[PDB]
Amino acid sequence: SRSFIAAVIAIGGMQLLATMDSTVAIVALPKIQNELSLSDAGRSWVITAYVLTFGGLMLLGGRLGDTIGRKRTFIVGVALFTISSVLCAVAWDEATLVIARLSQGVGSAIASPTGLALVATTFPKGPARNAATAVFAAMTAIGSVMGLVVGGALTEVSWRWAFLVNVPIGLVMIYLARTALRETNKERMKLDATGAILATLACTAAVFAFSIGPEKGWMSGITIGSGLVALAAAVAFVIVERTAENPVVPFHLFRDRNRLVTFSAILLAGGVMFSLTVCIGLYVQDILGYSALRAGVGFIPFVIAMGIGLGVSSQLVSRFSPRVLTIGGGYLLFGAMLYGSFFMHRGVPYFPNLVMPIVVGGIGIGMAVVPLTLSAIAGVGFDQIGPVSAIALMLQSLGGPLVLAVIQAVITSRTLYLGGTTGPVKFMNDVQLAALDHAYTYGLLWVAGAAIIVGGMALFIGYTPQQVAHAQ
Amino acid sequence: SRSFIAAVIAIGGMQLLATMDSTVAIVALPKIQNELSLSDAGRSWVITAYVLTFGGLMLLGGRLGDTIGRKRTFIVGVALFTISSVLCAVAWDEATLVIARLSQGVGSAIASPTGLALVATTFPKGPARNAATAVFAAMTAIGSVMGLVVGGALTEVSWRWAFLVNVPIGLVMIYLARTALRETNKERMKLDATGAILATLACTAAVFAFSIGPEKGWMSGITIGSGLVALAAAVAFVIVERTAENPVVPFHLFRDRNRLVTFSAILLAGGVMFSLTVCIGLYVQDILGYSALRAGVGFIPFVIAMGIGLGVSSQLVSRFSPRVLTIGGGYLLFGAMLYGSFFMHRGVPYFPNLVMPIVVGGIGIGMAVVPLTLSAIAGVGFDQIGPVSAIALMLQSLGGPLVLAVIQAVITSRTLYLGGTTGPVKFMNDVQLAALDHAYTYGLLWVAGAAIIVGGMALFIGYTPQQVAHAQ
Ligand SMILES: CC/C=C/C/C=C\C/C=C\CCCCCCCC(=O)OC[C@H](COP(=O)(O)O)OC(=O)CCCCCCCCCCCCCCCCCC
Ligand SMILES: CC/C=C/C/C=C\C/C=C\CCCCCCCC(=O)OC[C@H](COP(=O)(O)O)OC(=O)CCCCCCCCCCCCCCCCCC
Ligand SMILES: CCCCCCCCCCCCC(=O)O[C@@H](COC(=O)CCCCCCCCCCC)COP(=O)(O)O
Repeated sequence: SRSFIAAVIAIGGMQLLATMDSTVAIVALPKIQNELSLSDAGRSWVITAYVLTFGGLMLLGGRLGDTIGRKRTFIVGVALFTISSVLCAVAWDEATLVIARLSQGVGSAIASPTGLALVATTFPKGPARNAATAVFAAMTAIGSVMGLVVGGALTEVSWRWAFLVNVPIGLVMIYLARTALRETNKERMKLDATGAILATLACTAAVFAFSIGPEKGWMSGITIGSGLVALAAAVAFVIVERTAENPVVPFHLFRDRNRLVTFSAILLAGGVMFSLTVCIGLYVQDILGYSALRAGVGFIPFVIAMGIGLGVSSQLVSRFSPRVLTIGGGYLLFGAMLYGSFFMHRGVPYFPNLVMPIVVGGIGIGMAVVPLTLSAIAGVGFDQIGPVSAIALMLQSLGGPLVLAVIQAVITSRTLYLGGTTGPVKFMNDVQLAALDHAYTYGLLWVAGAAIIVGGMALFIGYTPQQVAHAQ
Repeated sequence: SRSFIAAVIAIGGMQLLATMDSTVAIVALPKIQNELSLSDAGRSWVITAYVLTFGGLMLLGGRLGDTIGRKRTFIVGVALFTISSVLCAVAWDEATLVIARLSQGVGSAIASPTGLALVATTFPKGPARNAATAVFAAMTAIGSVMGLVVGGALTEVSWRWAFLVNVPIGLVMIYLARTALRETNKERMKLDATGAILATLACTAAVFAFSIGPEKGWMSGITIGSGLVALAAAVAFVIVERTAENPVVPFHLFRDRNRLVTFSAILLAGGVMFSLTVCIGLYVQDILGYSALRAGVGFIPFVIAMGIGLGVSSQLVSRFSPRVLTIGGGYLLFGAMLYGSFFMHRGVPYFPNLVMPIVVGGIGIGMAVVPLTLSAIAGVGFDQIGPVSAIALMLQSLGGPLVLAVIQAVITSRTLYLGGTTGPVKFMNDVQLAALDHAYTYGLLWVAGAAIIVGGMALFIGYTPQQVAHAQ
C-alpha cells in the first residue's frame, strides 16, 4: 500500500512543483522589480523566459523518454528544475535571473511530458490507473493553492526566500522517484533529430512572437519575422514528418474521430479553467480587497471539493461513459458560475455567497477532469504514448492564454462602456470600482458560455467504459 | 374569500378523482383477479375498459359543454363517475366490472376537459387565473399520492372498499360545484354530429389497436383492420372539418409557431412525467422492497415540494417569461434525475438518498408546470376554449405511453444484457436483481435525455408575460 502511494506522489510531483513555482513567481513580481531595478520590459521578460523554453522544448521532451528512459528523464528534469530554482534564488542581476528562468523552463519541459506517460505506463488499465489519474489531477490544484499561501506569507521578508521553497520539495520527489519506480529496460529507439529541431524552432518562434506582439506592437518588424520563421518551420516539419522513422508527432493517430474530439475538448476546457483561475484571483484580490494570504487560505475549500469530486469520479468511471460524467460535472460548474455571476458585488460576506459556488464548482471540475484524462491516453500503445502525452499537455497549456485574452478584452470593453478607467486599481473611486466589478461579473457569463460550448463539443466522444477504465 | 377557495377546489375535484381512481385500480389488480377468477386477458381488460372510453370521447366532451352548459356538463360527468364507482364495488362477474369501468371512463371523459375550460372562463386573466392554475396542477399530484396511500392501507381486507372511497369525495365536489360555480347564460351553439362521430370512431379504434397490438401481435388481422379503420376515420374527419359550422377541432388556430411549439412541449413533457412516475413506482416496490403504504407515505415530500414550486411560480409568472421559468424548473429536475441515476442502488438509506432528489425534482416540476399550462389557454376566446382544452388534455394523456414503451424496452434490453431474466421478481436471485437495479438506473438516463430534448424544443416559445399573466 505504501509503494502505490510513493509511486503516485513521485509521478505527480512535477505538476505541483511547476504550478507552485508559477504562482509564486506571479505573486512576488513587484518586489523583484523594486529590488533588482527592472523596467516594464524586464518585468515581463522575467515571466516570459520560463514559458519560452517550457513551450519550446515539450515535444522533444515527450519523445526523449523512449531514447533515454522515462525514469531517468524524469529524474534529470526534476534535478535541473531544482538546481535552476537555487540559481534563481541566488541571482544578483537581470541577466542571471533570465538565464535561471530559462533553465527552469528547460527542466520543466523535459520532466512534465514524462509524468503523464509514466502514469499511463506504470499502472495497467483498471482501478490503478483511475486512482493515479485522480492523484495526478489533484496535485495541480494543491500546488496552486500552496503557491498562493507561500507567496502571501513570505511577502514581508524577501522574494529570494520564496524561490528556495522548491529546493526541499523537489529533492523529496527525486528520492521517491529513485525508490518506488522501476525500470523495464526496454529496447532504446533512435531519436528523430530533424523533426525535433524543426518542432522546437517552430514552437519557440511562435511563443516569442505571441509574447512580443502586445509589448512592441504587432507587425512591427520583430513580430513579422518571428511569424515567418514559425510558419516556415511548421511547414518544413509537416513535410519532413511524412517519411521519418519514430515520428515526433504521429499524425495517423489523429484520424480517429474520438481522439480529435477529445483533444479539442481538452484544449478548450484547459482554456476555460485558466480563465476562471486568473479572473477569480484578480477579482478577489482587487475588488474584494483580500490580500494574497487571505485568498490562499480561503481557496482551500476548493481543494477539498475537488478532491471529493475526483474521488467520486474515479469510482464512477467504471460504469458510466466519459461523456455522461463530463455532462454531470458541467451541470454543477454551470450552476455555480451562474450563481456567482448574478449574486456577487463588493461588500458581500464571505461564507454565504463565496464558499458555496467555489465548493460546487470544485466538485463539478473534479467530476469532469478524470474521464477526460482517461480518454486522452486510451488505445495508444507503448510506442506512441510519449508523443500523445506531450501533445495533450501542450494543448492544455496552450488553450489558456487564448481564451484569457478574449475574456480580458471583453472585461476591458465593458469597463470602458460603463464609465471606468484604465489606470491602476488603487487610483480609482467608488463609481469606477463599481464599473470594474460589473465588468468582471459580466465576463463570468462569457466564461459560462465557453463552458457550454465545451459540453456541446464533449457530447460527441463515444468512448465506452470498457475501453478506458476496464482491465482486460 | 371562501368563494374562491370553493370554486378552485370544485374545479380541481375531477382531476383528483380521476388520478386517485387510476392509482387505486392499478394497485388492487391481483385481488380482483383472485376473487373474480380472471385470466391475464381479464386483468388487461379491466384497465383497458376505462382507457378506451376515456380516450374515445375526449374530443366530443370538449365541445359538448358549449351546446349544453359547462356547469351542467361538469356536474353530469362527476355524477356519472360517482354512480359508476358505486356500481364497480357491487360486481359479481367480469361483464359487470367491465361495463362499470366503461361507464366510469365515459363520465371521466365528459367531465375532465371541462375543468380546464372552467379554469379559463371562470377567473379573468391575472393573479386569479394563476392561483387557479396552481391549485389545478396541485390537486392532480395530491390525488395520485392519496390514492396510492389509500390503496396500500385499504386493500388488506377487500378490494371492493377501495372503489367506495370515491363516493364521498364525488358528492362533496358536486355540492361545491353546485354552490360555488355560476351559470354563463351564453347563447347555445350547434353540435357538429358528423365530426364528433368520426373523431370518436377514430380515437376508439386507435386506442383499441394500440392496446391489442402487444398481446396478439403486430401481424394480426384484427390489429391491422383496427388501424386501417382508425386511419380512414381520421382522414374522413379531417375532410369534414374543412367546412363545419362549429368544428370539433379548429385546425386554423394552430397556424401560430407559439401554439404549435407549446403543444409539442406539452406532449413530450406529459410523456416524461408519466415515465418518471411509473419507473419510480416500479423501482420502489420492486427493488427497494417498500410496500404500497410505505411508498405512499414516503412520496408526501414530493407533494410538499411541488406545492412550494407552484406557489413560487404563480407569483413569478408576472415578471418573467414562461421560457425562463420552464428552463429553470427543467434544470432543477435534470439535476435531480442525474443525482438519482449516479448514486442509487439497493441498500441505500432513505433519508440522505431519496428525499433530496425527490424534493428537488418536485420543486422543478412545480416551477415548470404553471407557465406551460398558462400558455396553453392563452388568446383563444370563449367560443374556442373548449376544443383547445380538450386537445391539451388529449396530448398530455397520449404522450405518456409513447415514451413509457421506449423506456421499458430499454430497461428490458439491458436487464437481459447484464445476465438478468424475464419473469416474476419474487423468484430471481441476487445477480438478476442487481441486473434490474442497473437497468432502472440506466433508463433514468434516457428519461433525462428526453427532458433535455423537451427543453431544447421549449426554447422556442416566444410568449411574453403580458400576454399570459397580466390582467386587462
Ligand atoms: C482542465 C482540463 C484538463 C484536462 C486534462 C486533459 C489531459 C491531460 C493534461 C493534463 C492533466 C493534468 C492537469 C489536470 C487538472 C487541470 C485543472 C486543474 O486542476 O487546475 C487547477 C488550477 C491550476 O491550473 P490552471 O487553471 O492554471 O490550468 O488551480 C486552481 O484551480 C487554483 C484555485 C482556483 C480558485 C477558483 C476556482 C473556482 C471554481 C468554481 C467557479 C466559481 C465561480 C463563481 C465564484 C465567484 C466569481 C466572482 C467573479
Ligand atoms: C406535465 C406537463 C404538462 C403540463 C400541463 C399541460 C396542459 C394542461 C393539462 C393539465 C394540467 C394539470 C396537470 C399538471 C400536472 C401533471 C403532472 C403531475 O403533477 O403528475 C403527478 C403524478 C400523477 O399524474 P401523472 O404523472 O400520472 O399524469 O404523480 C406523481 O408524480 C407522484 C410522485 C411520483 C414521483 C415523481 C417525481 C420524482 C422526482 C425525482 C426524480 C428522480 C428520483 C430518482 C430516485 C431513484 C430512481 C431509480 C430508478
Ligand atoms: C415537466 C418537465 C419539464 C422539463 C423541462 C426541461 C427543460 C430543460 C432543462 C435543462 C436540460 C439539461 C441541461 O441543462 O443540460 C446541459 C447541462 O450541461 C451543461 O450545461 C454543459 C456544461 C459543460 C461543461 C464542460 C466542462 C466541465 C469541466 C471544465 C473544467 C475541466 C447540457 O446541454 P447540452 O450542452 O445541449 O447537451
